[PDB]
Amino acid sequence: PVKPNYALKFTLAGHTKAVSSVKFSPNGEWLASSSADKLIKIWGAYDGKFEKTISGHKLGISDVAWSSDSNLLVSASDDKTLKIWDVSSGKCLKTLKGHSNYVFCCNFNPQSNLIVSGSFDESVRIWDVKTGKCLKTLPAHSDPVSAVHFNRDGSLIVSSSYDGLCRIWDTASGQCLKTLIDDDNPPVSFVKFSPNGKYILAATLDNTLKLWDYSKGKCLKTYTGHKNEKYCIFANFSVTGGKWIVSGSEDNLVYIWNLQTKEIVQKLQGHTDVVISTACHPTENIIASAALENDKTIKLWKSDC
Amino acid sequence: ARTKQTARK
Repeated sequence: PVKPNYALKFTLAGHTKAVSSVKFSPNGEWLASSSADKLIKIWGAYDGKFEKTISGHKLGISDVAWSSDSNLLVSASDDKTLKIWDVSSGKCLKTLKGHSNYVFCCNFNPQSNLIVSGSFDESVRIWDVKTGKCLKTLPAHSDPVSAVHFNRDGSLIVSSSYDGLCRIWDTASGQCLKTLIDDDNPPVSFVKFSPNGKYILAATLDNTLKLWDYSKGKCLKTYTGHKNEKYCIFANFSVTGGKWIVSGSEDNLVYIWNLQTKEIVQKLQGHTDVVISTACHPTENIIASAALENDKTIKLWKSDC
Repeated sequence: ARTKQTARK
């Protein structure tokens, strides 16, 4: 497919402050969103129907992530905790305590027995899902940790930071295996592994996305043209149809690039504030996007490819 | 925090 043809299907209203993160459940049925309003909301992925509000954090939430079972959710909050939730009941099952400042980012491993978190306290923590105990505290960075993500089998973690670094960690040992550096050292605002685990996609606050072979320390692709100088905006690989890179942007648009050619293939217009977060549906050509305070909505878009 | 700007240039 030359280009996708994403078109607006639903606008989901409900959050009372800026939205921070949206994530589709692994089985595709649900979208979860988090907000500065201290709430998590669950929505139907296909009809955009509000399902429920999940509450309990004492301050704003910066990120949410789903277990492989599509029922457990973890949230990362400014109240210095993460919470694990049973989405079917909406109950908090446990509170993960240990970070000394805002928890900014979180993720389950594929096995879904561990959670990784990054914090303004400059550490990465690895948590036991069953006991709620902190297993390891990694002295990962020298400034706030903007993203943390497990690779395809959970053996590795990638972390990014305002300190300008991306680091690859061995999960089992907590050892740093690789540090990626840029001579001009821009803050790294987001990172994640490619679906195949071989690459990392890293956002820096100089309006640039970069695809790296981290083992070789080699940058393979750069995606530009969007606006990203201020916020930690999520980016994604879209793999259900055409192979795309998808990101939010500080000009209120969703950008979509051809992964190989690096060309912008679509820009999705409709939000009225910074698109802080986007997510790609696991099986369908569906994107969820979410925006800041002037907007406060989540949009669902659908493409033929 | 994510909804606020917290980074150096």
